[PDB]
Amino acid sequence: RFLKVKNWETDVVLTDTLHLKSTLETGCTEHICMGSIMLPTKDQLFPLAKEFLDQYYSSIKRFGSKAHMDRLEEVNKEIESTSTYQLKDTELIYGAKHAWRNASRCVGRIQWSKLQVFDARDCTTAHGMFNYICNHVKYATNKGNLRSAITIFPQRTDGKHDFRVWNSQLIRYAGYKQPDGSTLGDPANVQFTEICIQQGWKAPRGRFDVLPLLLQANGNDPELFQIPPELVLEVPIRHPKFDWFKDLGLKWYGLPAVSNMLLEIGGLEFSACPFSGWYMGTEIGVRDYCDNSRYNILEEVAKKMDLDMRKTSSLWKDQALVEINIAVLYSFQSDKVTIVDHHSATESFIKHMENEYRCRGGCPADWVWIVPPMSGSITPVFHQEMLNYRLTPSFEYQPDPWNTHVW
Amino acid sequence: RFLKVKNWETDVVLTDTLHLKSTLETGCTEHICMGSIMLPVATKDQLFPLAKEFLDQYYSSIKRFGSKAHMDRLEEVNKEIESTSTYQLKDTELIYGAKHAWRNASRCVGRIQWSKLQVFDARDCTTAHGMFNYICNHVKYATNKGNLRSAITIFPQRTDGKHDFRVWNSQLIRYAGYKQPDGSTLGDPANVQFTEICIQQGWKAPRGRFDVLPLLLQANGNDPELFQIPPELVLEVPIRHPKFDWFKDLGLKWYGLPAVSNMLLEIGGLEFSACPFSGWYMGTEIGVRDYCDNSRYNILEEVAKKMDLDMRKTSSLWKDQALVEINIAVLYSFQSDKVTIVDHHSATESFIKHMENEYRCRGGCPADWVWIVPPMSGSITPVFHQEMLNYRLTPSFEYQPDPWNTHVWKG
Ligand code: HEM
Ligand code: HEM
Ligand SMILES: Cc1cc(N)nc(C[C@H]2CNC[C@@H]2NCCNCCc2cccc(F)c2)c1
Ligand SMILES: Cc1cc(N)nc(C[C@H]2CNC[C@@H]2NCCNCCc2cccc(F)c2)c1
Ligand SMILES: C[C@H](O)[C@H](O)[C@H]1CNc2nc(N)[nH]c(=O)c2N1
Ligand SMILES: C[C@H](O)[C@H](O)[C@H]1CNc2nc(N)[nH]c(=O)c2N1
Ligand SMILES: [Zn+2]
Repeated sequence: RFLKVKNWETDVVLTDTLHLKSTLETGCTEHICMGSIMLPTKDQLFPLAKEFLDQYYSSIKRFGSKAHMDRLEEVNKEIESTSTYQLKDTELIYGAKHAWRNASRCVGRIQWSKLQVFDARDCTTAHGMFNYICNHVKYATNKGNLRSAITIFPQRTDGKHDFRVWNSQLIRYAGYKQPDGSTLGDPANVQFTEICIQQGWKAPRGRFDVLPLLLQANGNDPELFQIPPELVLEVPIRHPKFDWFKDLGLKWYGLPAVSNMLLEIGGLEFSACPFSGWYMGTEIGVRDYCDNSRYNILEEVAKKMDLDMRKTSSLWKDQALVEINIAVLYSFQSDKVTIVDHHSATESFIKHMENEYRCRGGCPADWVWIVPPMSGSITPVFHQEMLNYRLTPSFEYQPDPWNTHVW
Repeated sequence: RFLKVKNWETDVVLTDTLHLKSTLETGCTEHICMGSIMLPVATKDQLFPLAKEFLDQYYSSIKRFGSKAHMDRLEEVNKEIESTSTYQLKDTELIYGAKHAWRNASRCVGRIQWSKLQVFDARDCTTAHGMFNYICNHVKYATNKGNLRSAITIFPQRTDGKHDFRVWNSQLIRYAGYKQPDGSTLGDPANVQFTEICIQQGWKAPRGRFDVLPLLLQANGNDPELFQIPPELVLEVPIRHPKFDWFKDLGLKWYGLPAVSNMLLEIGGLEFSACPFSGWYMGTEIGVRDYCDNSRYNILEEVAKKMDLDMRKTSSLWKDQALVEINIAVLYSFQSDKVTIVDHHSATESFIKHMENEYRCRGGCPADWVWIVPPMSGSITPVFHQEMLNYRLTPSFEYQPDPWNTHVWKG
């Protein structure tokens, strides 16, 4: 019942009771751990709604009060009548903040209660979505002083009338397959880029081409829109020591905005809910730039540094990795665009876990995702035992719309 | 039930069937994952089926399943169990069992090597002095003047749990740690408690930063005894940097032979509570963990100072910069002295090949991602991008409580 987690660096031991309130399954069993797998009716809706309202009314200290019972009866009647229901504004904002709070893969959760929620449930068309999204982008960017936000479009109905952002993030760079056989720009987005071209997008065919938005309103075919360039804040990447660094032609965008996930609140499904915060440096400098299947710039950089690339044992890849990540952080800071380094972000996450353990009785955390992709054991989270479990409200993955959509 | 694992960098998909054989439990449930938790007297009743599963595996491995020799062995073991409450492994079975325990060790990135393990049978050992002799021979053999060879020495199995053989050291070779009255630690802070026990047992501590600990050995449930490994048997490597001439003046060295001595080897239900085993190092074990953990030698600051790094803000990545330099130094120093070491790129690349081989030939490879991924430069190694399945197979190595916690002192 009561589970203990220990930090092996500090000997601090926390007791987890919050896991007892988990409903969804992990992928694991008593016989197998799937911890490193990336992807492991009227009757159905009422217990889900009730579970959500009970936690809501408990959060505002009105559990078992009249307003609580009343809301439950009101929902019960709407469910029996329409087969669904509508969240109050207060419940939508609570549900969204809590889905972030419950995101076990997110190191940035110390910030969870400072999320600006934009209710776009009154949206009906792709142009309307474009508008809400531009508004989200400008608000969140805030001239480089980034603020966390989520925009929430209408909830799923019959499943043939879904709102979807087809982009994986609101702002991402194009990827093109080449006559050479290699890839110009971002290889992660080769397929999406093709679809955009297939939809009529005139591709500049460069290394850092901001992708158009491809927006699906109410089950209809999606539509292309160019985000106003002045709304897309970008950072040229230079190094505080190396004068040649700027010549690599590197830049990245300031706003990380996940747009392909599904927000589940009290059994209601929000299939278009783009949300955004600000970057941890390693997401760009380690993953975006140095993954072999991404920009893969390690060879180039270590070349310019005149390193010994003969043997893996000179740690040429590791040396270059560090300089690149220094550059990313230096650039964003120099341009006054919010960014956090992995030391600061992980330190804050430990403080957050501590807060959550004493205030809420736990914090679901996925160690495989929380520990940064460089310098793991020099960050405090490496030495932190974590319990992973699934609480609702939540953000979930969903299939890429092009495998689902019927044209 | 077939389970797929994908490499997200290469798109290679593998199918696991081996996990079906798994009997033991993980710590996880359908509702909770304990994948990052460090630690999530047997009767005839339970012993014969444990013996049977094991001998079934063994006789299948040698292509003699269902043979007369297979059947006669099961009968002989069954008879030995009913008569004596336990049984003795043949030498061939002990070798197979020890190799399999390593093969099954889900936290071990070095398992490509599993079939080359030198097994030393020390089941005729009776005293601590006998243990010390077996251990010196293991160290000399394994060390091989820098050309390290993997080995394990297996002392007599548990009987009633009151006559246990134990190596009280966590590793055969490790440096003393000394807590000072001002609250600082001299040497390795990981070994302060064990160092105290040694001193109480009568060890005269030289009180330096890298004193090789004496062996503390327990035979047949008796009180443990102290022994100094001959220094000529302990290969050490002074750490220097190929470019930074001041690195040598930090005064760092490490030993060449990593030899775990506190785990329990389980084979066919028998428990070998003293089974020291050794391989060779992956650099990050020394360079990242032993040197740079805050709770270990903690040299990041001092190295960063000597490199004149900007230490005013974490975002200068001064810790990351120093970290890489230290690890370059460890590898350089070992290679220059012709002492076997593997870097984390090569070891992880080799592990992916091993794992793919295992899936093809064995139907699976249990692996603990949390442990397999190196403690620096995670995602620039191919294991970061490899989905893994963790489950428990026997024969196995298991943790056991530190013996000072459980031992009954005779006096
Ligand atoms: C405010 C600053 C934030 C930081 C520094 C941050 C950081 C991160 C990082 C490093 C990851 C791991 C992703 C990866 O490495 O590929 C992550 C994942 C995630 N984040 Fe946060 N995040 C922030 C804000 C947010 C917000 C505002 C939300 C939603 C309201 C959110 C929800 C999530 C979710 C659902 C995941 C898991 C996504 C997946 O499984 O791919 N984050 N975040
Ligand atoms: C041949 C060279 C070897 C290499 C490079 C190697 C490497 C490693 C590494 C890096 C770890 C992770 C532990 C840590 O970082 O704290 C590990 C763990 C482990 N290794 Fe290997 N190893 C080797 C040989 C062996 C041998 C010979 C055995 C037994 C016969 C073995 C059994 C284990 C076990 C049981 C663990 C888990 C330790 C624990 O859970 O505390 N290894 N090894
Ligand atoms: C809101 C926010 C802020 C910050 N700083 N950071 C984030 C994480 C996103 C940005 N950087 C990557 C990550 N979002 C990508 C989510 N999945 C990609 C990996 C993947 C591929 C295939 C199948 C899978 F199941 C998963 C979100
Ligand atoms: C045989 C061999 C070769 C190599 N290269 N490497 C190894 C792993 C050991 C050496 N370097 C670290 C590791 N063994 C260190 C201690 N292991 C137990 C971890 C632990 C600590 C506290 C509580 C727990 F539950 C568990 C073995
Ligand atoms: C196979 C493995 O689960 C996969 O590579 C994971 C590992 N940890 C990760 N951690 C983060 N933060 N982001 C990722 O994309 C991944 N990828
Ligand atoms: C809390 C966490 O499980 C613990 O720090 C683990 C993480 N991964 C590890 N991986 C290895 N190889 N060795 C370790 O000691 C650890 N420590
Ligand atoms: Zn698990």
